[PDB]
Amino acid sequence: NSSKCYIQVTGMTCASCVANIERNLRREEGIYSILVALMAGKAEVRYNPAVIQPPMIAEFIRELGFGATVIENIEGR
Ligand SMILES: [Cu+2]
Repeated sequence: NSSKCYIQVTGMTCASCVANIERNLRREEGIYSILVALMAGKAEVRYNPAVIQPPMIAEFIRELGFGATVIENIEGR
């Protein structure tokens, strides 16, 4: 079933961006949860990688939004 990946957006607390991004994503294209975690300062989309593609789901966010660095991992303290 649908898995997730993390994505760092170049300007999380721009604001509005994220409302738009919910509107972009929850439309369609293999998503079964949107990213957002602007509260921390990042994105975590839950999707299927077959329809859209892991590069593609990140990459798309560049052209309409902002620099979207993909992170198929999470670690820190
Ligand atoms: Cu913005």
